[PDB]
Amino acid sequence: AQQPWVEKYRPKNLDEVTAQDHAVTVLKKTLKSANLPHMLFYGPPGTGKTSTILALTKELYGPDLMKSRILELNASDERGISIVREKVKNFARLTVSKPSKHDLENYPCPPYKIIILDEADSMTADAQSALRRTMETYSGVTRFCLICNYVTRIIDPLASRCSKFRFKALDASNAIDRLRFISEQENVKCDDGVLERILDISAGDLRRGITLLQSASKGAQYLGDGKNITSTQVEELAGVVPHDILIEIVEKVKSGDFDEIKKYVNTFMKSGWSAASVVNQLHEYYITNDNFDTNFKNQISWLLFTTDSRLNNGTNEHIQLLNLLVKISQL
Amino acid sequence: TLSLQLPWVEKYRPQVLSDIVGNKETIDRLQQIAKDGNMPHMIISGMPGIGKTTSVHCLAHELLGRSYADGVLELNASDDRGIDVVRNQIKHFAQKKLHLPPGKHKIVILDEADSMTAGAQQALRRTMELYSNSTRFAFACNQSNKIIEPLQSRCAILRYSKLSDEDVLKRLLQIIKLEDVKYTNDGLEAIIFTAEGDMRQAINNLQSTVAGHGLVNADNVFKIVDSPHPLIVKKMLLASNLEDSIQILRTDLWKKGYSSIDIVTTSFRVTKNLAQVKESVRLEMIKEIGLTHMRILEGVGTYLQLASMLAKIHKLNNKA
Amino acid sequence: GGVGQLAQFCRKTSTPLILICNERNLPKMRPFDRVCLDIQFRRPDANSIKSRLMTIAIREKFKLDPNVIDRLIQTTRGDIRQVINLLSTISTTTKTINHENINEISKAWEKNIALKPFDIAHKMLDGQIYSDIGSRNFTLNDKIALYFDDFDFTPLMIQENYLSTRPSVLKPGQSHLEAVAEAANCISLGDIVEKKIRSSEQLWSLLPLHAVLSSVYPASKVAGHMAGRINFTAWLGQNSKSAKYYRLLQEIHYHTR
Amino acid sequence: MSLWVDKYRPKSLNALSHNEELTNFLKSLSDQPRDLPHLLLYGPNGTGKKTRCMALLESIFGPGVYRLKIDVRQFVTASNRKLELNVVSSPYHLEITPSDMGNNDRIVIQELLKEVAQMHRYKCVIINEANSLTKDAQAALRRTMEKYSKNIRLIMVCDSMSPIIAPIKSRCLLIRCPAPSDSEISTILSDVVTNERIQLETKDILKRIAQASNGNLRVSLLMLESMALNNELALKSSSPIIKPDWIIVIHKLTRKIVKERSVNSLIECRAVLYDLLAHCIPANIILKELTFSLLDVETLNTTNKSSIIEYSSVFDERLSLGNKAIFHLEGFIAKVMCCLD
Amino acid sequence: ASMLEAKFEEASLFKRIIDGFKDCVQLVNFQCKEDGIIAQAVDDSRVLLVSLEIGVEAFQEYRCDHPVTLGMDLTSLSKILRCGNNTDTLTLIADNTPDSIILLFEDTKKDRIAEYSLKLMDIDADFLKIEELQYDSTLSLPSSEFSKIVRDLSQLSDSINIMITKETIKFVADGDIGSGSVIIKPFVDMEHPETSIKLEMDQPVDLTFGAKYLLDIIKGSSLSDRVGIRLSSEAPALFQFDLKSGFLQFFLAPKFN
Amino acid sequence: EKRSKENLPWVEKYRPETLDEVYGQNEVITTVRKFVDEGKLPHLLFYGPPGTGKTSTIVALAREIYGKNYSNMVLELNASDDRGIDVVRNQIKDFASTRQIFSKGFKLIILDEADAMTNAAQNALRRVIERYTKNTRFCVLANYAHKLTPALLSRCTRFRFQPLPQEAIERRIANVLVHEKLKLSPNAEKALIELSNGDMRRVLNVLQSCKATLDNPDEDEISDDVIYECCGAPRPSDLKAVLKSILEDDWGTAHYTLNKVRSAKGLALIDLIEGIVKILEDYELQNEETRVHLLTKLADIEYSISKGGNDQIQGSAVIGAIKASFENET
DNA sequence: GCAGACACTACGAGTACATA
DNA sequence: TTTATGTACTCGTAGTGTCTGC
Ligand SMILES: Nc1ncnc2c1ncn2[C@@H]1O[C@H](COP(=O)(O)OP(=O)(O)OP(O)(O)=S)[C@@H](O)[C@H]1O
Ligand SMILES: Nc1ncnc2c1ncn2[C@@H]1O[C@H](COP(=O)(O)OP(=O)(O)OP(O)(O)=S)[C@@H](O)[C@H]1O
Ligand SMILES: Nc1ncnc2c1ncn2[C@@H]1O[C@H](COP(=O)(O)OP(=O)(O)OP(O)(O)=S)[C@@H](O)[C@H]1O
Ligand SMILES: Nc1ncnc2c1ncn2[C@@H]1O[C@H](COP(=O)(O)OP(=O)(O)O)[C@@H](O)[C@H]1O
Ligand SMILES: [Mg+2]
Ligand SMILES: [Mg+2]
Ligand SMILES: [Mg+2]
Repeated sequence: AQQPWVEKYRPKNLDEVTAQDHAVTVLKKTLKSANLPHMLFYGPPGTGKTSTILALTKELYGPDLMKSRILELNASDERGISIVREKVKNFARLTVSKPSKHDLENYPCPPYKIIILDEADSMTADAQSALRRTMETYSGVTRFCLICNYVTRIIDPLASRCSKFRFKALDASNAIDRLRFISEQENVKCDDGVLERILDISAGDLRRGITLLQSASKGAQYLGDGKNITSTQVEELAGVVPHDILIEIVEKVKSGDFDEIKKYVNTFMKSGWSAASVVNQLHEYYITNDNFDTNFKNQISWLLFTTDSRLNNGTNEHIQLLNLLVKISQL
Repeated sequence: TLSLQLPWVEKYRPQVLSDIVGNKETIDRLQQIAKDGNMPHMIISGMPGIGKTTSVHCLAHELLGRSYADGVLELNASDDRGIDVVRNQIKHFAQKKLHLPPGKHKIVILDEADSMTAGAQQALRRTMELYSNSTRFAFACNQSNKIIEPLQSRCAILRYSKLSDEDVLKRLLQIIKLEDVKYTNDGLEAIIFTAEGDMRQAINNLQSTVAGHGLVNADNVFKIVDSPHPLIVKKMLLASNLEDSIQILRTDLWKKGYSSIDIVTTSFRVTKNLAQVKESVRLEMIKEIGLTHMRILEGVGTYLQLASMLAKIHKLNNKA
Repeated sequence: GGVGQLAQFCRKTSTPLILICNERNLPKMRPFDRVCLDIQFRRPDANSIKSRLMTIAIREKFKLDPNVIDRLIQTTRGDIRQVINLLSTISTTTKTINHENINEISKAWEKNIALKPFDIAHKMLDGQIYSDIGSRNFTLNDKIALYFDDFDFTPLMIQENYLSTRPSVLKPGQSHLEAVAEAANCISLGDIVEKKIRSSEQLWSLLPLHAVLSSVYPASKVAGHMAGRINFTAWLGQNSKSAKYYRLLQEIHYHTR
Repeated sequence: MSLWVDKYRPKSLNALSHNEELTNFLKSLSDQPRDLPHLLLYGPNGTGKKTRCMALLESIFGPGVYRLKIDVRQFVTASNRKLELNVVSSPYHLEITPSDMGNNDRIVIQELLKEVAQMHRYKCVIINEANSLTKDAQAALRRTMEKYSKNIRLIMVCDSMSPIIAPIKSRCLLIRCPAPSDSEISTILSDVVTNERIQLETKDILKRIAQASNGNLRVSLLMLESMALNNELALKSSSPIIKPDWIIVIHKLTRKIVKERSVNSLIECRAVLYDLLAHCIPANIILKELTFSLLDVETLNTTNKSSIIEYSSVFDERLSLGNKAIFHLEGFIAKVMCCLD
Repeated sequence: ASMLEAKFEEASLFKRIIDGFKDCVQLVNFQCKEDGIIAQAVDDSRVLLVSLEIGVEAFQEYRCDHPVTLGMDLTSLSKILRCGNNTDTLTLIADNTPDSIILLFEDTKKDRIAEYSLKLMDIDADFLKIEELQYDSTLSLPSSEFSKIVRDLSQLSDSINIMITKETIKFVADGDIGSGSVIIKPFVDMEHPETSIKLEMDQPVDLTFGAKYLLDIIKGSSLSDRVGIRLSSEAPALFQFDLKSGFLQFFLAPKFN
Repeated sequence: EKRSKENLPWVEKYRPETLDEVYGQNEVITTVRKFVDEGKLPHLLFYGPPGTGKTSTIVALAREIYGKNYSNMVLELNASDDRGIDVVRNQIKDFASTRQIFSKGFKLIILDEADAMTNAAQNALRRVIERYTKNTRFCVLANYAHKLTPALLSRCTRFRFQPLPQEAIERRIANVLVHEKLKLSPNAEKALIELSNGDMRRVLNVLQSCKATLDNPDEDEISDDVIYECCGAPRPSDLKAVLKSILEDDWGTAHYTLNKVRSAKGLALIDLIEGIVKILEDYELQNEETRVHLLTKLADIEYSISKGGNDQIQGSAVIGAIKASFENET
């Protein structure tokens, strides 16, 4: 219990990745062979790209050859054009390490070493342009694995050279087996639909779901009542707005009266909820409703999209929330 | 590996001032300098490929003859023209005592002079002012803006202009008659249109078409070398129907293998160099093209972005 | 440290000493502010140059027309040496100088001198260049080239005096305040463009866009004569004082923590 | 020190008479600290997030977290510029802030977090004002906490959630800190004043301070101390609610905008903005205060209010993507003048 | 134990051999065989080619049953040789197609033992079969004389032109400062056999070479007392430095026109 | 390299070793072959999209002109190698000025991805090219032309590499299937053609990953269904159903249909946006305002998705944009 | 031969440009 | 004058090396 549940239950085998079945099967059938292409993993955060690549490397070489045939770089490490031109080029043009008898007999050691460039979308385009022909020339000796969560930052030539493996988002249906397994292993008392709520709140990631489950389990352990974790405790710990406050917001919006909505927004922001969660709740309330006209739904969908983009830019959420509510109120 | 034949660009490079076509007044002035001998300091500027450095070399050859091996010091960007290791070289060369004909001086061809630093030109200022009796300089730069104003204050400004179609056609016909290749006037006008007054481009396209199809007919010319995409971009931006603009975009640029960033930069250049539409309209067009440019440079390069750019350009152009 | 050594020489010298430069306003000759007896040379009046060229023309056998010297000095911008070079080069092949080819020679030998930031702001805010007639010769490409002379001061110079003029290019039904707001919008856009330019991505191909969005469009709506006079940029001094005040605030924040 | 804001601060969770549910949640985390994940406390400023962080720290290890020292660390960047940023270190934890220049705090984060990770099993790293990070140090942090976690832990404190990128939200546990209720503000101020020696005519003064503070306990304590010093250690029921001079400047600027809508008044607005930016004020808070003071003027219309708030949102988006805030603020004031006129 | 063993009599020999061509070449491709060890390496400009070869007689003990391709890097190799006492006995050790080699810097003959290892470098370029051909001329002059002549002439021009015609060696280098014309008449001396200007003649040659590359050649003059130059109009210049058991050529490419 | 072939990706295994093995660019290949047989070879400039076969063509050309060891006779510089103006002043100058070291021939300089060179480097390269062109030829491979100096563009013969047409991709796929003992249904081949978007590396990568996808590499044929799960691209039927539900059905039905389609096999909103864009471009719209609104709103949505965000809100935005754009038309 | 003298290469800090 | 990387230029310095000399 010296580690959080996120890393304690990190997959150690390729089969342990309970999502992205296509990419995992492709990588396993490649593990049987030696034709490993230059990979490019992308997708939403928490989908399991780093876990997949670490499991693949461990199954390829073994615990002994991690330090010799794996080069991992981050944005924490310096990744200027000089680093790409010298360090990566040198590590690529070096010959592979010498596998031992034990490693060769037990593990399917391939005659190449993998260069893992985590969060590679943060590099400048000049560094990627320098990396292009390094990737192309030494293909027979080294493999490049680019792990970025944004494809568009990666320039066109690298996306052309690298085989692309999209990592699908982990919704309620895909990643319920993992949460059930974690609950069984950790002996976490749970309700019926609590895990579905956890996966619903954790939008397209499993790390957030695991963290929420750990927090709920710790709270239940503190209380010590031996009670199943309800949806209310998880919903509260997740930071999403309760339905009563959302109903009050909708009632204030419907009547108009700019002063009233301004005062209620001031009080609401004093209570301090995350505005992205409020926008998500408003979207799942207004769009799924059937009491609203088509034109209203068009306009409110566009308004919610604009507010979400402006919030994602990293602005002051109070003004954006007030603007969104006032614009909806005048529809 | 057989020794390559010299390309027609270099095989038919002029060796005398008479063969240079275009800018008749400048060439006549250079000829009068040549027979007169009193060469002043000059700076030669213009668009690339219209005959700047070849006139300098021809004048240097004509003014001084057998002394060309050591009476002219030629410098270029390949030589490390810096403030320190190079001021001594020109200082020695100007201070070098060589016996010329009475009306001829040493020539320092500082070819591609727009790439030098400020300090090198600052030293060259007094270097030129001191030994004006012995040595004379010849700057040949594509852009004269990089040259500082003290250097412009003691130089003869010789501005070359882009070649007219008649002069390019005349020298092209000379090249055909020396090479005896079957030609059609439509193909020659296609070469002229593709070159855009750039002579070396015309010679290179002539080479490609001759050695690719034997006949320089217009169909073969357009098969080998494509029409200049600035003209296609200008046609696309000036269309009145949005569907027509989108179709031109797709067919002529997206299906011809043109990067989105190239289309955006060419559109910006065409818009800033366009003059038919109102000034303010060009201002909003430039603003929108720049917004699309920022979107392209930030990572998202897609046909959809160019289509949106064209749609908003039509929104501004059609006045809502 | 050449300028410091020259200044220290100026303080202590036992021989007559003079210096020849071109631009006192540069900060690298700032130490020469009160260590030398300044003598300023200006553009000479056309009469003396006219007489000198008359003597030169009658001495070198080529004919010269008196009304031509005025335009030669005007286009050459008071550069007597370049005028003599022009006379020599023209006399190489066409000894006769008349009023027919005067415009041809003036256009061929026009000097594209760089422009000072205050004069850049004055030319950018002049209402004639954005007029229909004034745009035939001074196209917006010339405006971009004029911006690119000093690309570090023009965005700051435009912003600090685009709201202290009488506008002369107001559209019908549009007030001065509306033009000020619509110019401020594009100034704010140019700020974001500059931030993308001067960042880790370092996209310097975006300079022509910043030129428009920060100088040309904002000055294309508030063009006109000055309400007062063009003032030096104050954002530099305010930013420096703010940076020092931030440093002193951090000092007291860490001391009291 | 003599200041009351830093004289009465609850050291333990037992003294946290602010939020029963949040204190219980923090005690649940502190019950088994062997697997405590990285935290991220968010909420309005002045709530007391740092107080909760220190209380949790001393509940994890024990007393002695509250003893602090200063250790200046020399950090070198591109070229040879020196931006030596001190770190407020201590036994059992380490406190850092991005008070360094934002363009190159990434190196501070990189080498300092790599240095602290060279080895009571973990040392907590509190990062005050985490919302001021420039999306580059956060990229380093993404793998910094993920790779080395059994040896280092982060308590990442920030008053806003928007600038924090998605992966940092993903790998950190989220803890919410609501602002105090007005009754709780009055109770805390009453406890402070009865532990102090200030005489009150009626508790209505505490309620007025609670209303004026707008859920901000820190400025509430500061204003109470200032009033007590000014009222000769005896509060008066008729004492005017003193405002920060910044609020006075914002309100005067709003009045000048509302009354006079000419270009000249915009010139004095620009001068006032230059002074305010010279007075160590972030652009987001000054634009927010200007917008909300403009909307509180009663002579406006609902259409003008809607236009003002929409342009305020647009120009706040511009602030989040700009360098020189003066241009964006001047543009916002110009648009407000255009709409009101 | 290890398959490849090569114990030098002294680390000084290998240090000198490596430093002979360390500067002019970045990547080296050693090819160990039972006949000896060779090293064919090409300059970055692909103008100067180095062909090292060390016979089995220069090793105190040597044994290599299977051919080994040791592609390496001279910068790190020289860095490894930089550390370690020069009197020590080096012993090259490698495995069956390894990722690295082991440098036994055995201090004196006992006590301290070093195990410096350099990771092997994957150079897939095969050895070039440029051994020799029918050379037009074959001269032989002392290394000191050639080094002095090259060093003196490099200061006068950027190109040294070597001309051989009718039993006479002539170096000319025309430049800006001047034009050296150092000439040598062949001779032989029984008193001092080391200094003897040997010569052979088939056809006259006029081949020009760069100055920096010739300086790189003469940096290796410390290895051999004599240097043998062979020239041809249809062959790169050959500079055969004779070693204790092998040699060290320098295939320099002449300029054209 | 290690273990010869069969340990390389299909991208680098099926690299053309001869000018006859380059497909698609018939005109460029024939012109280059005529050039090298007639003995004249001007300064070549290869321009085109990624994956069209530029560096493969020039490597095959250098192999044809020289012997097997083309790398011993060609100074091939790339962006990985440092290419400052000092490099141009020393390495390029020395390689161009000197004579060949292994045989009698003209020096050939290949500058792959030369668009990354600085302006001063290109300025020096201008005179380096023009001075020593007698026995040295420069080849410049550039994906982007705006990064090249116009002086450099005016000096080299321009060859444009068009995106690969259908027949070239079909021929290469047939050769790959013949080599690999693999079978593939024609509808899957058409799906590959549509998925390539003019790139050949994409085709080779998808073939490799789809062969890896199959449980039995032999016997089983690759259908378009396998292509669509392996690449993850939306199926055309799914796009048609989504668009029909958006156009005719109301908000409840359209939102439920889009969510079901996305969650059936993990589709992303991206690739679906421009699938819808292609389908809508396959329509005739009477009013230009529909086109304008569609293009602007969908470009904004695609930009926001590229910057990342909430997928549900972006899907609702897509539905709202399409439904608002197809109501202004009437 | 050891000592000084000598000029050389190598290294580090500072400044200025960045679209025609 | 802040900007914020990467490039190129320039200068200055510190040693490092061989060359003359007593
Ligand atoms: N498919 C999966 N199966 C099992 N656990 C998963 C899966 N995907 C993610 N996880 C969990 O997610 C945590 C780590 O996931 P990561 O691989 O770091 O996500 P990620 O790809 O790194 O996202 P980034 O790097 O922030 S874009 C561990 O707790 C894993 O157990
Ligand atoms: N007026 C002309 N008459 C004949 N040939 C010309 C003329 N102008 C250019 N050329 C040809 O252009 C080629 C070389 O032109 P250059 O003068 O070297 O180009 P340039 O003027 O120097 O432009 P840049 O800036 O150097 S690229 C030769 O093949 C010449 O024959
Ligand atoms: N016309 C073609 N015929 C056959 N294979 C091709 C063709 N074009 C591209 N390829 C394949 O594409 C692979 C990689 O493309 P390359 O030609 O090496 O690079 P490129 O096409 O020049 O793209 P860039 O611009 O260098 S990233 C080659 O190894 C070939 O297998
Ligand atoms: N439970 C509490 N009881 C009394 N005062 C409190 C309590 N919690 C916080 N405070 C007050 O909050 C102040 C510290 O606030 P701080 O943590 O600096 O807010 P922020 O983190 O938003 O800057 C202290 O002066 C302390 O008096
Ligand atoms: Mg990861
Ligand atoms: Mg030229
Ligand atoms: Mg290539």
